[PDB]
Amino acid sequence: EIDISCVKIEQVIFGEVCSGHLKLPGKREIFVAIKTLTEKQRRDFLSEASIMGQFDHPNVIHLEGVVTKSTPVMIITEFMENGSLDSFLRQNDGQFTVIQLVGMLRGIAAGMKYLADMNYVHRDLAARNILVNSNLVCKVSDFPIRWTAPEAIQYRKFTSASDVWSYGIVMWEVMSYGERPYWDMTNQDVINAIEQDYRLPPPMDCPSALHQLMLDCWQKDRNHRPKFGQIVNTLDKMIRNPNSLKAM
Repeated sequence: EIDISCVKIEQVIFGEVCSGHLKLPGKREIFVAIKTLTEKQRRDFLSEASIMGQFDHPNVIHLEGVVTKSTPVMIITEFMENGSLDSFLRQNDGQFTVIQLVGMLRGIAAGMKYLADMNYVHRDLAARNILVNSNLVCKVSDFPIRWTAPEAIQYRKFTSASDVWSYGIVMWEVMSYGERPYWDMTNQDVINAIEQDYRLPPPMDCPSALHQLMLDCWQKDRNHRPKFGQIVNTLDKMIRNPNSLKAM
């Protein structure tokens, strides 16, 4: 995809994850994220970019390209200054407004909408899998029992409704500034709590309209859960009317 002369490795922050610059002929020099790196492991490394390369959305990490003809093998994705959403929020506990947090969630749900629409089931949707930039824009990456829907744990049923459950856990993660879902419960304690109608309590200062949307995402019956298009509509109706976020 990309000629090695267009790539320039600056710093480090399967293999190693690096920072760098990308200047293609007849294009501006842009700051990028470059991942570097066994026959089976080389097939697994490049397969992520094969799935990723099929997507073109503002809330899905953009693949600038791949370098295969030279050593080492490189995955050149767009740069995300603020890294993973879970750690980013943990470092900024109580720093953003409710509107700013709902904006992040609307971004995640929109990228998830696009993926679902493309017949794709993520199966690993969580805040540690969401990347953030200087614009506070949230993008789905990585192409997890306490994020997995019950039906998917019980009879391995994975759909975009099981991704909606995962999205509900991300919603809770965002509103709690990246804390651990179910805190110090074991993976088995979570499974049994979830099967016996237990649902994560609303985080402190969390609006009623936001907690109810998480509850809909966590409906025992997957067909009763909202679709990603409905989630985006719900969060847009909240940004449009910020009074609906006043009641706790």
